[PDB]
Order: sequence, then C-alpha cells, then structure tokens
Amino acid sequence: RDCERFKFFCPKCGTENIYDNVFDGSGLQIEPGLKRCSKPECDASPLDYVIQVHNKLLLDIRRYIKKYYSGWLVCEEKTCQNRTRRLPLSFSRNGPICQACSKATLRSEYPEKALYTQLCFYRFIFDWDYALEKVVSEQERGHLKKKLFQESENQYKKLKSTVDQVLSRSGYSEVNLSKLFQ
Amino acid sequence: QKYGSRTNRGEVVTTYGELQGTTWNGGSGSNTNVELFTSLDEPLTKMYKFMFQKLMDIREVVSIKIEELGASLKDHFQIDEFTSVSLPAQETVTVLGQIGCDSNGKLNSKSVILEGDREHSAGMQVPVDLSELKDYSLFPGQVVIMEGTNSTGRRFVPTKLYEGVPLPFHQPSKEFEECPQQMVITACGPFTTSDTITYDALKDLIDIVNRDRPDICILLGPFLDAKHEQIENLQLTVTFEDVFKRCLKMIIEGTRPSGCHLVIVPSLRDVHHDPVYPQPPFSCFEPAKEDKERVHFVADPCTLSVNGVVIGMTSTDLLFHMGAEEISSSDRFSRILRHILTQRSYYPLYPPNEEINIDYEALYSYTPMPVTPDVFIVPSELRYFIKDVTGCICINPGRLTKGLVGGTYARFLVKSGAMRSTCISAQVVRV
Amino acid sequence: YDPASLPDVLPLYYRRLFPFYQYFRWLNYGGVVKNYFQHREFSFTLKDDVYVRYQSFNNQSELEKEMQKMCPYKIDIGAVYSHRPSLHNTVKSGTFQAQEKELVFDIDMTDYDDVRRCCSSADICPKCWTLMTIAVRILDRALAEDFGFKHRLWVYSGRRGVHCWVCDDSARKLSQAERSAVAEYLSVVKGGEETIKKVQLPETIHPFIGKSLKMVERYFEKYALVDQDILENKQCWDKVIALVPEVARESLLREFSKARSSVERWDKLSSCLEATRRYSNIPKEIMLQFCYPRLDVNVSKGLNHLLKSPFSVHPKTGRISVPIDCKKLDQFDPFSVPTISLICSELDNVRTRDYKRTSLAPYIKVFEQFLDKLDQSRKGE
Amino acid sequence: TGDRKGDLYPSSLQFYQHPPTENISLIEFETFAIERLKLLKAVENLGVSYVKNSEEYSKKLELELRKLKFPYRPLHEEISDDVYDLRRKDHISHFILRLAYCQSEDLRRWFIQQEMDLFKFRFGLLTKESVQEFLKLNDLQYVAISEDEKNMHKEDLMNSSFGLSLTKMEDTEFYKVPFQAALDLVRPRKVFLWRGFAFIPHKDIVSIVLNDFRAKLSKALALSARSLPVVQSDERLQPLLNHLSHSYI
Ligand SMILES: [Zn+2]
Ligand SMILES: [Zn+2]
Ligand SMILES: [Zn+2]
Repeated sequence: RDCERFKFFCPKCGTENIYDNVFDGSGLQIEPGLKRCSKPECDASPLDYVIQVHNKLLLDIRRYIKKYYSGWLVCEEKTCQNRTRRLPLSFSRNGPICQACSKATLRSEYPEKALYTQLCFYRFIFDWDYALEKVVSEQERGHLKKKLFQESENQYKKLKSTVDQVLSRSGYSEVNLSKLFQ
Repeated sequence: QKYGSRTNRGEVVTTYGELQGTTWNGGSGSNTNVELFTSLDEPLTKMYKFMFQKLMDIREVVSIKIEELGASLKDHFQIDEFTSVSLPAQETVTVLGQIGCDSNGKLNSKSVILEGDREHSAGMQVPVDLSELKDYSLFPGQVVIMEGTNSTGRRFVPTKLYEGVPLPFHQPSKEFEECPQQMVITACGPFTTSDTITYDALKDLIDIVNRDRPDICILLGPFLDAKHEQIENLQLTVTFEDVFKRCLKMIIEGTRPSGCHLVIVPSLRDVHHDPVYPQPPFSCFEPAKEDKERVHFVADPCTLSVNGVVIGMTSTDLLFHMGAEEISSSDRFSRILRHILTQRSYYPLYPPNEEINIDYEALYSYTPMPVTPDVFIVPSELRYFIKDVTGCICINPGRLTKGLVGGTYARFLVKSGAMRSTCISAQVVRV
Repeated sequence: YDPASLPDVLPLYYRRLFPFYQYFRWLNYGGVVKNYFQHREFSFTLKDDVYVRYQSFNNQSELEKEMQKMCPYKIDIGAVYSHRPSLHNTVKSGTFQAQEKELVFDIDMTDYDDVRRCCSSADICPKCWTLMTIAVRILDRALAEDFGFKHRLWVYSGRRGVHCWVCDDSARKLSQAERSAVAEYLSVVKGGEETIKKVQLPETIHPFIGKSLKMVERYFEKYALVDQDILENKQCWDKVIALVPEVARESLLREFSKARSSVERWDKLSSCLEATRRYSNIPKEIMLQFCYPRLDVNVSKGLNHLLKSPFSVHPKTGRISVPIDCKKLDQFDPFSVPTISLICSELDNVRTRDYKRTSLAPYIKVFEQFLDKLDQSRKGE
Repeated sequence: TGDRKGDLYPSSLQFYQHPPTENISLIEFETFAIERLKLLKAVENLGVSYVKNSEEYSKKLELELRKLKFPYRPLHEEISDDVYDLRRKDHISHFILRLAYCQSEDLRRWFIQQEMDLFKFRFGLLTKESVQEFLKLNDLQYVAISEDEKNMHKEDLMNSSFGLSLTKMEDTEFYKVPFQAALDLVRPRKVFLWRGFAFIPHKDIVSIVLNDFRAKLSKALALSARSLPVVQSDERLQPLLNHLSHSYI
C-alpha cells in the first residue's frame, strides 16, 4: 500500500498509465493491463512497445536503488525532524544518535524493507501465475487461461524476469541454507 | 554534424615527459603481461549481493577505516597517545578523527566538525575552529591527526594538522627488466554525441587504435550513458542490453587487427549495469575464443599490473566530487590528488556525492589502494591534465565526447625500472 | 494376640529380631551403584496413625538407630531418587525424580470377593488360600519365562495376600510405561463390580494364556469343584449360568436338577458346551474368572509407590511378612506364620544369632538364599 | 540424475538428520514452506476428523500428498529426476518448518505430532523390501531368529501372530527385540515374549521406528530453538517464520 505504482506514458497519445495489477477489469471484460491504453480514444497497445516498458522498468529500478543508497536519515523526534545524509558513529542502544538534539534516534527515510517491498510489488504487477491463482476469480481465470493471451503471457514472463534478476542480487534473491542450519 | 566537421583532429592538447615523434607506435600487445595487482586483499571480480546495509555495519566500516589509517599514521609519526575528541583539553593534545560538515550543505571553514573513532572517542563529534591553523586543506571524510586544545569542552581549536603519508611505490621484480616500453591509450565515456547513438567517437578511437597499435587500451564508462537525452526520455527502440552488447562487439571486433589488450572499466552512469560502488565487472558479454585473452572486464576501481607498472584507474569523477567540498587556507587539483593518494582510498569522500551509490562493506574490501600507483587514470568533467603528484603521474584524459563536440583521449608510455621515471612520456590528444 | 500388646513388643523385635544385616544387603545391592542405599525412600507409620516419608539413611547403623528410636508400626519401602529424600526440600523443583525401583505386584484376597464363597472381606481360610497358591505359580512362571526376570522375592502380606518384588537390575530401571506394559500383559481379569463377564478370550489363545490355563487346571478340580463348591446350590450356579450364553442355559438347568455333585455338574457343563464351536473357550473363561489373579495396575505402574516392607508386623494379625519359598509353596500356611507375640515369647525363653532360636529362622534362611543368588548374579556379571 | 543430482536422497522416508547445504531462492523457500504447512494442517485435520487407521484417512491423505506433490509412494524404477525434485522439496521444507516451529513449546509439540503422523502414514505405505532398505540405510539393523529356533517355538509363534497361516508362517522370518521397545505390541498381548525378547514378524515395528524418530526430532527442535538469534536478523525470513503458524492457506 505504500509502494509506487508503475507509471508508463503511452508513446502514441502520451497519457500516463498506472499499473498496479496484472489484470484489469472484471468478468469476461478482464484483460492484461498492458493490452489496451487507458485512453478510450487511444488504440495503441502498450504490449507493442515492450522494449520501452522494459527500459522504463530498468530506469525505475535504478531510481529506487539510488533512493535507498542515498542514505537519508530523519530524527524520530517530532520536535526535531533533523534530516541528514551523514551517519554519525555515536550510537545509542536503538541506533544512531541525532546530532541536532542529541536525544533521539535517526531512522532511515527509505529503509531496506521499503526497497525490497517496492521490488516485490514490481514483480507482483507482472506475476501472471500468481494473479491467476490468487487475485483472479473462477470465471475470470477460465477466460484468461485460454489462447488469445499466450503472447501477453510470454511478454509478462519476460518483464517479470527483469525484476526477478534484480531481486536475485539483493541481500534482503538467494537464501544460504548453510548459514541457517548448522 | 559539428563533430564530423572538426578541424583540430589529432592535436596534442597536453604533453609531459620525454619528447616523442609525431607518430606513436606500439608492440600490438606482443610482449605484454596484463593482470590485476596481486596484493593481500582479493579483487572484486564478481557480483556481490547488495541493497542490504545495516547502519551498524556502516558504523563499523567507517570506524575501522579511521582506526586503521590512524594506526598507520601513529606508527609513522611516533605519536604517543590519542585523546578522546569530545573531552575538554586545557593543554595541547593529539586527536585522531575524520572531517565533516555540521550541516547538509557544502563544507566551509565555519562548519567543520571532527568525528572520532569508536576506540578513542566513542564516535563523538566536536566543532572545529580553524582560526589558529595557518595552512590546511580539508574535505569531508578525511582522516586527520591534529594537535589542539579544547578549553571550553565544546570547540576544538587545532594548532597543527599532520600531513598525509602516501603508501610506498611498488618495487618491481626483475622478471620484466628486459621487456620493452608499453603503449597505453586510455579513453573515457561518453562515447557517443549527445544527440546520436551511433558511437562515432568510438569508431574514430578504434581507428586510432588500429593505426597506432597500442599495447593496452583502457576504456572507462559510461558505454550507455544514463544521462543521454535519448535514454532518459525513452526514445530507444532496442533494450539497453542490446545497445551495450553492440557497443562491446564493435570495440572488441574492431580492435582485432591491433591485437591490443582491452581493459573495460564500468561507470556508475552505465544504465544497463548494477548501480553500486565498488562496481563489479561487466558480465553480460562473452568474448569469442579469439579475444578471451585480450579482453579484461575489471572492477571500478582497478589496480592493474602491466609488466610491473602499477596503474590505478577509476571511472568515478573523484575530482569533481571532492572539489565541491574541499576547503583550503589558500593547484587545487594537485591538492585533491594528493589527498586521494594519502588517504589510500579510491573514494575517501564521506558522505559521498549525490550521484554515487556506495556499498560500504564492498568499499572497505575493494577501495583500499594497495600501493601508490605509477600512473593514476582519473577521468573528469574538469579539464584534461597530466600532473606529477608525489611521483605519481595522474592523467585526466577528459571524456571522448563533450556534449555535441568531440573530446580527447590520452596516450602514455610505461616501462618498469626506467631511469623514478616509470612514465616515459604522456600526451592528452584530441579525437 | 492382643493389639494393645503391640506397643510393648515392637521395640524388642526391632532390637533383637529384625534382620538388619540382610535387609541392608538387599537394599544396598552390593554397593555397585554409589548413593543407591543413600537415595532410597522409606516411610514410617507410627502410633496413632502418624505417617512420615522422605526418610533416607546413610548406612546400616543410621537405619538401625532411627528405627529403634521411632519404633514404627509400619515400614514401607519406596523408590530410589535422584538425591537423598531427607534433603528433598533442598533440591530444586523438578530436579527430585524417582529413578529406580523394584517391580512389585500386590495380590489381595479382598479383590476376589465377588468370586469366593467361604469367606468375605478380610477373612481367609484354608479353602480359599489355594487362589493365592495359583497366582504365585501363574505369575512367577511368566516372570521367569516371558520376561526373564531372575531374582524374584515373594512375601506374605500379613493378612489378605502376597507381594512380589522383582529385583533384577533390568527390572529396576524400567520406566513407568514399561511397567504399565508389563502389568497389562500379565492382566486378564478386567472389570469392576458392575460387569458380569470379565474375561473374553479371542479365537486364538495366546501362549501365555494357554500356560496360565494349564497351571489353573492342575488345581481347579480341588479348588472350585471340591472345596469352593461353586455349583453347590442354585444361588451360586446361577452365576456360572449367567456367565454363559442364554441359548444353553435352560438345557443346563434341567441337567443341574439331576446332578448330585458339583464335579458331575462340571462334567455336564463341559459336555453341553462341547456339543454347542466358537464357544469352545467358554469353560476356560469361567475358570479364569474364578482363578486368574487380579492386579491393581496402579500398584505396579507408578515408580513412587510405597509398599509394605518385608519382615514387617501386621498391625492387626501380628503375623510377620515372611518370604515364601517358591519350591515349598504348596506347604505354605498363612496361619502358622510367626506372630510378633510368639517370637517375643520365644526370645524371652533362652548376639547376631538370636533369631536362629526362634521360629523366624527358616524364613530368614529363604531370604538369605535369595540374597545369595542376587550376589552371585552381581559377581558373575 | 539429469544435471546436479546425486545419491543424497536414497529413500523416500527419512529421519531428517542432515540439514540441507544448498543455496535456494527466496521464492523456492516460500513455496516449500507454505506447501509443507498445508500438508501438516491437512494431516492434523484428518487426524481430528477420522481414525488414523481408517481407509478414509488414507485416501484423503494420499489425495493431499498428490495435490501438493510430496513423496508418498515408492517407485521401483530408479531415482528419476522428478522423484529427486520431490524428495528435495520434502527435505528442505521440513527444516524450514523446523525454523518456524521451534520458538514455543506448544508449537514444538504440534510440529512433532504432525510429523510423526505423516511418517507413520508413509511407513504404512512401504513394501517389505523397501521397508528393509530403509531400516538399513539408517543403521537401524533390524533383521533375526534362526530357522532352528523358529521350529523350536513354531507353535508359540503360530499362536502369537494374528492371522498367520501354517505354511505362510513357514514362509516368514521373525526378529528378536527387547520387550522395552515393543511396548505397544506387548501391552495388548499380540506378540510372544520369551526370556525378555519379543518375536516380531517382518504392525508393531513402526512403533519402535517412530519412537526413535520422535527422540531425534525433539532433540533437533531443542537445538533449533538454541540457534534462533542467527535467523531473526534475516528480515526476509522473519515475517514468514515468526508467523507461519498463523498463515492462511
Ligand atoms: Zn495511449
Ligand atoms: Zn534530533
Ligand atoms: Zn475362605
């Protein structure tokens, strides 16, 4: 609920398309989000410009990684709310001590969990199988589990591969079972 | 249009060392041995999981950086005891710490704070008053030792700022005593004009490489710039990986006649690569069997050994990053370069600039400078130069392309044991 | 015997007759395990029914002392604990655990009341003691053949029945679950006073049940058909009729109207049942319901159970809880067992050999033979 | 054995003694954890609803195992890649759930119970050959009476084992076990005891096996609870493991 949704500007009409789920609509009128533009007067299919969608996805991932590594810290005290990029070596039991008031802890503005959840959401908005099993209903699942959507399914799988690749490189896509069980 | 009709092709814009003929020729990488500098620490050669930094880990890494540099400096200067920065001091005491700014803006002489390490100061900070210091040069993240007094317990007044101590140079083995002088052509991105994606400057540079047949060609990123106007506005009809693959194929295949060892260094502006520093090497391209021994995908930063000559290189614009924060009492670039060499790190600035993502564990493991390099390649948006800083030849070849107009590259000759004149000659030349 | 005379005689016995040396040999088990005797629980019942437990002693001298000092009316032996019971208050909660104890069985004539006709409650007579005589053989054989327990001490309880102490080292380390398993394996007559048919054998007779029936048969004719006369009149044989299917009951009744002897009635019942085949085991079920031992699984299941000590004095009969020789079992007579008054009269009529001058001697001899066997097993092993 | 397989998973049933050493993905971790949670919850529900010896219990448990793709039946073919995959699933999922079900005694007990039930079912589906294979691979070394001693106690053995025919009995070989291990068999008098040893045919054996299993598993859970601080620091796995017991399936 706190994650940014995928914004893609239509190359033809230039209207923003907000993607928050794999599928849009209800009943037999349900189709993958990237099949039709959000503008009724626009006939352009974003699935045609999947190279552009891939590039925008990579740019967004870079933006979020940059936000995380900016390392912005804010004081948890309402009456201080000191915002600094510098992490001080002076720590209390709870974390870095704010050097403006010397009495409150500095919290990350964009913690690791935020970035992990953002990447997971970008994977979610392209997870065909998960959407079919969980999000979609029974009749909708039947309507979507036929041909006329195989190409869209393949493109969605390719797009999810990008987010999966990025997550595989995060320490917050691999679990070392040796470290867990000893 | 503007680039193709340029008239200053081949002009030598800067020169250093022994005068050479109007034409430079190399050995085509025949009697050449290129490797990564074999030091105690293992090099960065593969991706490391990132995006998970604990504040405690950052604290530990910064603290151990300060502690280790301070230990080396204490042994060198025969300092008896370090004192906690925060405690009051009526008499003169020696304090080890790192410099910083009391606010988020750019450092100035009235906003300097000294933060001590965990061992001697529990990480406490203290404001610094530079009124009694006659000469100084300070940048944030700089590990310093100062003699001073703190009469009020609230403001440290330095009276002496100990100078930096660079690492010793490399003592080459005799294995390369009989090897000839080696030619190195170094260029830095961007490689295409601001309004094109055709890599015309890269083609010209490849032609130069095949013409001069250098022994090593050091290409520093970006190779697919993230700030390229076409990239940002999403006008590209092909994926980023495809463009980068085409560029790398052009570079590798086009250099086949020259037989020149290619050293590819990634950049934080590479839109297709992992945005983290230290940057792992490129791994999306597999050279053909006939070019495997010629292509070296190295990490940013890199310390290379070429027949015993140690070349340090980084794609990061260190000079631009530190020039915006360095404060001095009264050549600025020489001061910054000496700071880099004396801090013994390829990125001593803390907090970093806004344009670089730093993983601090990887920074600790892969940014220490093993020795003081014979040549130090530091491309910058600032003007090109060839400087001699404490016996190290620091070369800024500029960038191959400067907006719509063509840029510059550099060519230098290195021989181990020459005369310390390991750099026979060096030249910044126009493309 | 005068029970008001109990407080007069108890000290002398505990001073000059109670076999303390052999008692310590028993409970000390050859000193192999350290703190074994020192961690044994005892309990005493004193005058006016005052009960004390968590009594432990350092060695034979301390036991002799504190016993001669207290003069208890009852002595019960309990488990060997993780620490000394005397200091159980000092042991951290949950760290005081019963760890080893002999495997014990209590057979009590009172539990046979619904199936004996000569006596009731605490009364016993020569006509009913044969039941105990059967039990000791049925059980002890199992314990010597099915489970392989080699050191078994049978002791008269003083009045209503007998106890068995199985003291093999293996039998002393058995968990609660293993004890409950052993008890249930040996147990056949299941049910209370509200159930009439207490034995329902399957089609297949388990070898153990076959051997128990074989042991029963040898005695059944004398016990049930001659002595007990379980078919004397209608009020009694109505029960046995109640224990068989109704189908033949009428057929039996007329036959029982023409029989003069209960042996004849048993022959007739066996013939009628044989003529009537799944019921071919019904006579065996009747024999078991009249002869097989009844075992209180609660007595043998729990490790912390306190059971009457051997060579105790029965507060009411005054008889000594004397060991029973397995070979001479057929000659055992619970009415000739020495009473405390008789053995004090014998003592005051003539140091470590005083008991050899009383009628207690052969029973201490049997106990000494049992302890000799235990010592041989401890050594040979 | 396609690409990266081995002899690491000989038999279907296992005591889960050796922890996995592989590097798996987060998606695989979550999928395995949830799948085994579904399996164990199904086991618990079927145990509450039906008698564990009932045929309905067996049918429903087989249906659940097939639906979630867990190893439940042997295969006298070889170690097929698919089979290997299934076994790997089982092995990893189990340990993951251990990490989930070691924080509180209650949880521990629950886990143990479900695991035991599942194991019993699987044993009940093992052919004698397979059974022996298992008993060997884990060094349980359960065999074996001689033929001469068998003839010596022929009648006793015949009357001991329920529903054993003369010739069929001649075709069977028994094992000698201390009676302390056959409690569940001796207690209802369904196995002959001679001189402290029970003569168990090739129904009760599962009990002994289970006893061993339970011992081991309890020990393991204790150790896992002792090694909890190392895992709590991994945020990725904290939402799952700390709340798996309260996960909607
Ligand atoms: Zn549109
Ligand atoms: Zn604050
Ligand atoms: Zn009687």
